[PDB]
Amino acid sequence: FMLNSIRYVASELEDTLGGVYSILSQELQLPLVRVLLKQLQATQQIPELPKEAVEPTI
Amino acid sequence: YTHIYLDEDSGEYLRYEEVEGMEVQGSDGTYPKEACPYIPIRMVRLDGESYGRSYIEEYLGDLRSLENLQE
Amino acid sequence: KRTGLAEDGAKSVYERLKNDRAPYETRAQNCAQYTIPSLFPKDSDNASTDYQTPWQAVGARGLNNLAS
Amino acid sequence: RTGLAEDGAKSVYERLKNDRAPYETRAQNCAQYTIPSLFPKDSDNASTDYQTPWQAVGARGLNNLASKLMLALFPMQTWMRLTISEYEAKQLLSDPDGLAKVDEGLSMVERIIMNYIESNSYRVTLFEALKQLVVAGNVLLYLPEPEGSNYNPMKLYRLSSYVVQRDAFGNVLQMVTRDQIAFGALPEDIRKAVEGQGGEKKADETIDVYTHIYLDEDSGEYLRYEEVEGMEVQGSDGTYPKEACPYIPIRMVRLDGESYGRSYIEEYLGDLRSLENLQEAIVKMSMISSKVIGLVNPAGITQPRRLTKAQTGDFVTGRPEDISFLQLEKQADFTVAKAVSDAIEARLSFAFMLNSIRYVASELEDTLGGVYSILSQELQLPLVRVLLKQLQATQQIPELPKEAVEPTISTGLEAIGRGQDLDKLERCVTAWAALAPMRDDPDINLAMIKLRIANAIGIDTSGILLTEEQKQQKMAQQS
Repeated sequence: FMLNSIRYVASELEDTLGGVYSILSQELQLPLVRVLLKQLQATQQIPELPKEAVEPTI
Repeated sequence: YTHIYLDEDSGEYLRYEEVEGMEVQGSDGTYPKEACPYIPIRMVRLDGESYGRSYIEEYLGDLRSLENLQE
Repeated sequence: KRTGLAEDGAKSVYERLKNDRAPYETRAQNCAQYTIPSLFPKDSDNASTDYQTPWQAVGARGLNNLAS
Repeated sequence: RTGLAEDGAKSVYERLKNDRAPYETRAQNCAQYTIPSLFPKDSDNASTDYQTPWQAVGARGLNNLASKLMLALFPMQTWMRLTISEYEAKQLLSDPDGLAKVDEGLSMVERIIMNYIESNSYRVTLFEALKQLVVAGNVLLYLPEPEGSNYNPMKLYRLSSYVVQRDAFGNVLQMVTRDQIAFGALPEDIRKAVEGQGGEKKADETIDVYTHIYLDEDSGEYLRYEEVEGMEVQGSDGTYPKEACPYIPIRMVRLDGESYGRSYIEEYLGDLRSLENLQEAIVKMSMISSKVIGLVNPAGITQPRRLTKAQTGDFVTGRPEDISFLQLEKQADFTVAKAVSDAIEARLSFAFMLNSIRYVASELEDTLGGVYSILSQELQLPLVRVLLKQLQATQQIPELPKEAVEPTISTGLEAIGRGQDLDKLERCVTAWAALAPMRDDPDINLAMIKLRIANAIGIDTSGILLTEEQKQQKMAQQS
């Protein structure tokens, strides 16, 4: 449970111990960033004029 | 009750709200297959199973034994 | 008027699928009971219910630490 | 189809599933002794409880190995290098500035590969594949053809979903992948195909789709098609070269003859068995110890009724010796069991790197099991050989050098950080920084010394250092 332990508490600590925390980075983070976008984009809170690419989210 | 499902044809998710028997005409939103604002989550994904398998699920035996000893 | 997967109705599909959700609810209830029990109470559980604290008391700390 | 395909995808998959059984059984055993939920059985489904292992060290080691290999094979820094094979492009090149521009273009291609890998969430799928490899070394990673910019992560195929056929050399490949996609979500072509083959399919019932690729009986490449029910789908008729096949079967430990398998923890399965048995015995002895029984001697005078029906204090008639409690006398056996368990845990931890970038590879991670160099030819290169060609098929990394083939040398250890070129360049530049006080030293020739030390370092100074002709023409131009 990591009782006997940003970037060191992540890609390490909460990685070698905890199996995969990257499944919550593709199941919780990306989906939220992809809904916040297109929602803030349907409303006039972020610019909407890519016309170059689709600007992927990592 | 809010129910969203795949379009039987080559379509996107169809969303509607049912309160009591009949739906509400006001709620007829349709969302793309990509930007679905409901976002079901799963911690440990297993093929076949629709969801579940918490992290503490596979340490439940240790908790059982430790709690028995401490009791 | 609704097409496939929705002709019967939201209530009916929810009732049908709730039976397939039972094992996950039971395992979640067990995990909650051995860790902090108040997190995932049973459907019947309501006010006037006392959540006996686990003896081990390491599950609660581990859950809190993982969440943090 | 004919030539390894006349019978059909379903028939060949069923035939080859019998040769997959031993690997599945060994994988299931390894999963059971480590985290059991990782590799569930086919019969196993929801409503099944995975009894957690007693030893609880195989799971730790599995997680550590997966994380370490993922931090070594696929790191944050570029893990592949595009080489140019100098002296093959020099002959058809104007001045070393051209070579530097070619290297810059290769670096840009590497950066774009980084961008594509990170944008499609390849890291999660790679980590899952790596963990599956450690528990049961075999995974098939299908890379769909890019379509626009929408992310298309590789669809990981566990052992239970695919089969492979290999000859002694492994040259012969016949890979069949089974995927259960329910009608209503079936790709349009497959949806119409299944509807045409039969009548109406319920949106809930699962539909089995088989994708089979085989060597062309003649001097041909791999032939790919998708079969849903008896007859294939006219839409799927792709043909792929034997080099750039987007399915990329993986194996952790290769043994000649065997088509695949031999997970890493297979050889340590006996130690896991012994540790689990010892830990189970210890836990059960502890549970025995937990129970408390009051042994009262009949020959005594103490009566437990007056003991129970008495508050704190409340002097009672009796003798302390009469009341005794049962105890687990098995102590020395406990000590020897603990010693053996500690020894087994220590050896396993050394084997799983629990008792431990380049120090996370070369040393540690490539010394506690040499699999960082066998999985750099099975997972790293095949992925960069398919990712580059697809991204060339679309207009994302246009290549038109006409000089070399720009070979990929992923080979992490070889090119972890773009190779040891920055170190050589900084060392030679620092050396050239010296000798400045002795410029007014007519006895020595600065250029000779500089070139000699550059040769000693082995670095290429075709353009960095101006030769006699270059110096003379520069002086003439300056005038």
